[PDB]
Amino acid sequence: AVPKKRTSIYKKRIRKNIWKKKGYWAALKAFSLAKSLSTGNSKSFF
Amino acid sequence: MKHGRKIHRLSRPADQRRALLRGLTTQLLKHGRIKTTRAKASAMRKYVDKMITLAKEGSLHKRRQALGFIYEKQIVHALFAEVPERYGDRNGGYTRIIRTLPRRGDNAPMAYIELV
Amino acid sequence: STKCTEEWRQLKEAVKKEFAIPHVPLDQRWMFTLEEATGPDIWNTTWYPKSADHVPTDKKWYVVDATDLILGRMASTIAIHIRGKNLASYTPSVDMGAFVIVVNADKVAVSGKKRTQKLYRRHSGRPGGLKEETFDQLQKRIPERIIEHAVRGMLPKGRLGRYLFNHLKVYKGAEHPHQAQQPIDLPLRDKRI
Amino acid sequence: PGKCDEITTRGYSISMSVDKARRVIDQIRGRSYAETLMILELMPYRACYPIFKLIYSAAANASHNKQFNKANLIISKAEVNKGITLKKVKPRARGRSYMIKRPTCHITIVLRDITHFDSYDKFLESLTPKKLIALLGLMSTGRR
Amino acid sequence: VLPDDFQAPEPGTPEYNDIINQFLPKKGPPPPREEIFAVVVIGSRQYIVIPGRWIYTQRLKGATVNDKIVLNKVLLVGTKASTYIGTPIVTNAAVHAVVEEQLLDDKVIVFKYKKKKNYRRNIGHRQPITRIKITGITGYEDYPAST
RNA sequence: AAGGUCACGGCGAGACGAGCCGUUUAUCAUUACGAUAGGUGUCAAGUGGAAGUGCAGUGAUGUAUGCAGCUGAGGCAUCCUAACAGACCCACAGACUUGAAC
RNA sequence: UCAAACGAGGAAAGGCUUACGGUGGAUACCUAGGCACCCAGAGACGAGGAAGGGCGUAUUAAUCGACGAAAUGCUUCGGG
RNA sequence: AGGGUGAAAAGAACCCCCAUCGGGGAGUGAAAUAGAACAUGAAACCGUAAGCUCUCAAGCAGUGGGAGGGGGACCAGACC
RNA sequence: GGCCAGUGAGACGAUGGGGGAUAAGCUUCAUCGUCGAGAGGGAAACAGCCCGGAUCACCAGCUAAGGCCCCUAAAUGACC
RNA sequence: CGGUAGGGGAGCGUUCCGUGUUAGGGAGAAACGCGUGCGUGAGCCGCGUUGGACGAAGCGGAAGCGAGAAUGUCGGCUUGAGUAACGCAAACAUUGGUGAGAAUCCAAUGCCCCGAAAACCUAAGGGUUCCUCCGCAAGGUUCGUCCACGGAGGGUGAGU
RNA sequence: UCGGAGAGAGGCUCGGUGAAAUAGACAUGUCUGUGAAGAUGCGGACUACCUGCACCUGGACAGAAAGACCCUAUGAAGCU
Repeated sequence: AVPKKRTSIYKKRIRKNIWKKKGYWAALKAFSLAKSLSTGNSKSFF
Repeated sequence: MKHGRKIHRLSRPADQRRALLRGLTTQLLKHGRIKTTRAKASAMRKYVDKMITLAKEGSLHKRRQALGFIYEKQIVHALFAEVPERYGDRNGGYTRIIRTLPRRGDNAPMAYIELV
Repeated sequence: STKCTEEWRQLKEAVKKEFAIPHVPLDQRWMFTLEEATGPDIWNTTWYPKSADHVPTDKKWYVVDATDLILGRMASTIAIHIRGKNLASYTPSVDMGAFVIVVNADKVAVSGKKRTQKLYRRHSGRPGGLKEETFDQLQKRIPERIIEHAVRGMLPKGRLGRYLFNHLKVYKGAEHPHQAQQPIDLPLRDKRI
Repeated sequence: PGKCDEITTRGYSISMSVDKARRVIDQIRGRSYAETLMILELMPYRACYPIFKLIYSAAANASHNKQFNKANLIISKAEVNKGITLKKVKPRARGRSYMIKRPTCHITIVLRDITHFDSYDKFLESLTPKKLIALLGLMSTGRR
Repeated sequence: VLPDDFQAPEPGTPEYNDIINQFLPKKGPPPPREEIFAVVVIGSRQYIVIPGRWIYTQRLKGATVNDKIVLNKVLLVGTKASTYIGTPIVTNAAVHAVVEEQLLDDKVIVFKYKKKKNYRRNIGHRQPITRIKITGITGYEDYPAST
């Protein structure tokens, strides 16, 4: 359970950039919702 | 595994879920338009369609089951004097699940219930 | 603006033609052009090949006919061409070798009792998977893995023998589908086959 | 310095973590003020709102300090750095105590108008270099 | 503080293409040295020598700067058509050369350490080398061996 | 561009990704497709006789209405509600070299 | 046009180098505060209430110093 | 445990973002990249930009040779 | 002799033996070789086995031990 | 002219001191960073759009004089990692209000929990936590417009 | 035997806050052999595109913690 050693700058920038790329994937969805929130007949967002 | 278990259970235990259903459909029948989460929205949709069509046939047995389900006294007797005059010929589909922005603090998918 | 990428690309190719020089092949070649004696001292250092020396387009192509040829000496004389140790341009760090083609893999001779006693066993990672498999079983089943197993242990199994492993083209039929560079037959120096 | 093109806006050590500010700041890089205006209206992050406050107070800065428009204005770099980290000695069981660090950011966002010349043709002229200083202000692939 | 402007001197671009196409390419001819080639033996090691080349070698025992020095220990002198295979030395041979100023080459850090047996030695070595420029090769017109 | 991804309504699929099925003048007629989910209307099905009234009884209770009443995770029908509004990725003959006939 | 050979050219996090930034307070220059000797001197004070404190005192916050219901000070004699 | 903005607070009038904190102009200053977390600011650490390069690869990450590519160049053969 | 140190746990290999079971990379001795304190080459790797004693440079040559099909330098060398 | 334990010889560097109120230095000293330079090496010399006032060499002396190790030690910052956890499984939900911003603050209605208490008062202890207004830098294991938090003011009345 | 279903709190995902033991640097395969006699790091072969997520713990002689057992100290202490 206890880690034997530490990680490099290598593997850490890989994992942190996979985390922040996983943050990248959930804003073109927000760009699509922000673009559909604009002028148009949409039956949502009262 | 959940093959074909079509009960929609929330993040609450069973009796607390029943009280959430009864209270939120009660105040849904009080105000008409209401802000819920989407799980709470569909969970209101089934039961409030059951309560619109329950007092559609305004007998005493339907009125007593309907008064037994809903909390408030003076809202069941404001219901069967309103639903045959309004929701006749609709034949199902008494609500609308207009969604909105997520909630600040949870990113909870937040919905909004009509009566149409 | 497609003309930015296209026209500036052709300007970069244009100054690639103007600044840089081609690399002449090593055939009927003297020591130096008079430009080359002004350039680097490529004489007193050991000659190292450039990219225009190991192009896979103008490599040689060899065809043996493995009918009644013994396996291991054929594998060694295929190895000595698959490295490039018959060329004076042999550097053991680049791919100076030559493509070879081995037709008739189904009729490869062996000496002694190889056919019933030599085993091509293999194993996956889990225990109890060691596959009992003898020479006649592959030669009945897939013969072009015989020679392909003989020469794979003849080449330096790093990143570079793995690259010149694909130069081997073994086919079990009597005819190979290659008409690439008109493949001249392979020269042998082995008097005992 | 780019000859008077960019607008640099710094930020206070705001009371949140640097990494989530770096995913929400690595989203909005390269996109202009309208797209970040509509995305940061609706991004589901708590780190979204001071970033949107600094973009809004950065392009309003770019329209009041300079005199630009909020449509031809792309985010240039938007770098987020570390700040001061507080130390919180929080007790935990079996007589132990853990340092819980309260992290702060340091946001510096640079904005970029397009103040262009848009020359007619490409063809090089190796004459009058004291005009070649002014005719070429921001291009690519500088030879010699 | 503004975008600067368009500048209006009303210029006309010269598209004659007889000045820029003269300016951008360069005409530089290599000097034709001659069609000759030798292999000298200096110290112990042999050098490919062609007339005009800034070679490096060993001699710093004694040799003055800018001196005119004949390297008569020649084997395998070769022209464009024929070479002269040297039974050990080609006779009456003379590679005329210019011993130039003496040099010290790059540092070769001879640092030795064994293991935990705590021993380490940083020393360095500047090899006393000499750069030689080549003038021309002569005295080689015996026993041709062209093929 | 073809084809995907998000979103959308979900699943006999599933920790999350996946996968799969929809994503509407959601047939028109002579005979297999254009019902995804919820509601509704019925049919299987579970518990099993509901309330109210009358009758018998001093009353507990039984009886007729009444296989009734609720349940309807399952089947079929029905566009009543939600499948609206969108967005994004991938484009522009696929390097270089030999042989064959056209 | 087909068949065969090769896998270039732009391709991602990242790796290296370089440049510019942020946390950080090593290095350099100090000091506002200390340490040790030498030469003298003093080791005195206190029931005429001591060393040390508590409370309080200024026109008006807190803290330190000074002061003590005569209190952010008083009398006399000298210096200025 | 926590010292050092300037020589002098001359400590930022006024405008914009704005609930503040903060930021940008302007003004003071020789210096505002000396802005109150304020004097020189190094390493670990976190970053961003530019050049080359990694997705059939086994390696105390080097070193010797060096393919290909990039940069300035002047002893253009050299250097990184 | 003067001044002045370490060391006093050794290991394996050949020979001469004792203990053992002529068992141990076992234990204790006597002469010697290596390691310890010895790099390099051969031994696939591998302190003690063979050659061999590293001042340093060379993109020099000849050899010892050992090798000359390929991985991996040199004979798919010759004759019994 | 291999070398461990070890012995001897010769040197570099650091801060201070004598020369020294030295040469030099706001025409940029020390620092910090840089090298196509020189040494056997410890190091020297030179260059810096950084920095802003000191301080060389030579000939000599004296040391709290040289760092990679001590489960050393003191500060800073990493890894694990955006992972476990967020402190009972009494349970909240909606509509309004305030605001820049509300799951969390307030108001109402239902729902739910303790009820020999999870209610009220006093002994001890604490010492201002009590109350109005203002604020959200830090604390609240989330948020916050709220607070036992920060600031200003007030508050504790006995013959029994 | 011989398990099976269901309800909660975790676990999985999202939004907030956010540690810890550990850590020479890690570009961190399997077999087999060698080696201080139990090797990802040495040798030969085979196998493996890079990199995550969720579980399991066989190894890293895993973490702890200068072995309570054994012995040594011309150690300490209690008791007889």
